[PDB]
Amino acid sequence: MNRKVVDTHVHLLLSKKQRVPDWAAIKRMLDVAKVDELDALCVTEHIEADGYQTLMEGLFVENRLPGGDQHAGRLTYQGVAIFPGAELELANRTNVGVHTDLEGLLALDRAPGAYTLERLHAVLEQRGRPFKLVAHHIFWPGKTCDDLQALGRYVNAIEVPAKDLANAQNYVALAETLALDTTGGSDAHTFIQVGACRTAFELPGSVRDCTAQDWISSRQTSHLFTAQSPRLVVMSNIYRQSLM
Ligand SMILES: [Fe+2]
Ligand SMILES: [Fe+2]
Repeated sequence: MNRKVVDTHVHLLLSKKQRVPDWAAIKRMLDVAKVDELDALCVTEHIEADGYQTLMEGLFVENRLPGGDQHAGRLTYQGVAIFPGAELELANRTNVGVHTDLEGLLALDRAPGAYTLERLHAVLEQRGRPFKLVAHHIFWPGKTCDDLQALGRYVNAIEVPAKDLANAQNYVALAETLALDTTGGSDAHTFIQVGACRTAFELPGSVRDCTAQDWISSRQTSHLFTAQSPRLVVMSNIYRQSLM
């Protein structure tokens, strides 16, 4: 088998109240992704973010990322691919990672809680375009699910979140119960946390760069962390506290 590693949950905006992408801060995050030997990053920015539209067009449309490289509609930074995505807050207040082509992502309702899981799935199924849905940090307080039965119908993977690794067993056990794949995502909002949990998957055929579509279509995915992962999350928290 051949193997890619991707942080499937990354925020390139520090907060949803940020108007303009801070390119210097983004660069810090990609530098760390390079050091930490990630193959790719999924930008699951909060769709309701003030700066979501500017961020997404800036990255993938207006090619405005300093140091960014765009070949055949694929955005790399020093070899590290950058895949478009969105994090949505659903009607029951859970979070889902949405991985699809940029056209779809820009066409979704952006109001917090605008979709149920059922409707999100229907609307994406309605398009004739590949997509992947990931249940984010499903045991996190304020983000728990009242219907884990329906989750299994509509979602493709359970995320093992970097920020909740002390409880990783629960996420793995839930994925097993539902016969779903797992992902690892960091939910990094700063350079410090990127890659703290990551996703491994096999790409069929010859060694090549992973595309967004290759990730979307991948199955049998799993998560990866280290004993030093929790520390990344704590240091990222201290850093955010210092900025206030
Ligand atoms: Fe956030
Ligand atoms: Fe997130």
